Amino acid sequence: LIYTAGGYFRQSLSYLEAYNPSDGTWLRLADLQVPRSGLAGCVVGGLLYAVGGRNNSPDGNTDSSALDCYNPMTNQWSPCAPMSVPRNRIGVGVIDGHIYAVGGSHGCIHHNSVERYEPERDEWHLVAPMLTRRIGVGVAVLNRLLYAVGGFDGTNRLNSAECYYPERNEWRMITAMNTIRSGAGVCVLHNCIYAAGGYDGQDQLNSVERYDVATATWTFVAPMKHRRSALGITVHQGRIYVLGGYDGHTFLDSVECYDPDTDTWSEVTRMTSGRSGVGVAVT
Repeated sequence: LIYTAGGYFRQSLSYLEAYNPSDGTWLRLADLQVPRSGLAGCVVGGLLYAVGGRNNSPDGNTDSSALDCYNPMTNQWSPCAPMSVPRNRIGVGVIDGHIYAVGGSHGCIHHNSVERYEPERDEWHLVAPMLTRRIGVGVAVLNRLLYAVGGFDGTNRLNSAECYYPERNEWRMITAMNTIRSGAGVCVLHNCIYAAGGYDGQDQLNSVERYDVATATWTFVAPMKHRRSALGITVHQGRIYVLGGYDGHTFLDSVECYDPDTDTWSEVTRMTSGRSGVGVAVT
């Protein structure tokens, strides 16, 4: 199933819903303990993790350091140890069963810091920080290397990308994208990193480009139907799914699906309500 947690629609949402690309159904599951937007989702050992974000409520607005784990066999959330700092508009990636939390913001603070979570010890450990402060950063893992793509540094939005080598514990700049993107959806499909949509400071984007490590090159591909920033993204059975987002006017419920063999995007479902800044993952 394609799980989507949290998101925003005038207040941090608590929804956890799972989409069945065969059935076409959405499944309402246990609510997040705290409503959150700008979080990231990932899966380790079949458990779904919701990482960082922010609680925008009529009673307050606090960025979240929280890590929470959802078990689909019990339909229960359980808290984990929290990150060292709150991280709104975070990016995350999974290397070797460890969760990497990248960038994000805490109030005025725009993080370049990065930290790693080890589920078998419920511990977070600070690691080599990025060369760039990045909020709304897209994160993808390719051949056990961690890529941080785009984002916003507090002043400029970015087309730069950089790559983290965990065993050297260091970050190295790579070839920049063709397009400046903050709040894009970044994923790995087959053997390439995809960066879809985002915001460049003027327009929400529908363009999609993909990085080939062998040629260290970004190439423009078929665009999505709907421009969107702060979208959710994931890979299910060799296809890319993008969920929701914001197009400068509305919070989208559209779900688009990229087929790499045809280089086409189709619309396959609508979420139960439009929302941006969700955490998406598959288990």
